[PDB]
Amino acid sequence: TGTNSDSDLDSIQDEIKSRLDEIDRVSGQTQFNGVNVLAKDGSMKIQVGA
Amino acid sequence: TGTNSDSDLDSIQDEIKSRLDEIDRVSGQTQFNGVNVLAKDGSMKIQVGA
Repeated sequence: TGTNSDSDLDSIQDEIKSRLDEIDRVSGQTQFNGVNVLAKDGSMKIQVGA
Repeated sequence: TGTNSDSDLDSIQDEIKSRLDEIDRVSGQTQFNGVNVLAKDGSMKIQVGA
């Protein structure tokens, strides 16, 4: 919106940057049984057959 | 199954090695009247005819 001034844009940008960094944090931190599910692209095998 | 972590496989392999050693031990130990049945592949003949 063009109504907002430069200070308003900076105040918005600070919060967006905080949210973006929080996204990276939540991505990195979560892990299951010593394995981070979201860390790397890969394939996880579930051996469901006897 | 791939869910179990790397540390899990070490304990699993330790228990596996314990079981394998127990199998080898029971194979070697068992004997009948000074004769180890499972020590060597062999034949024993029972004399059932006069």
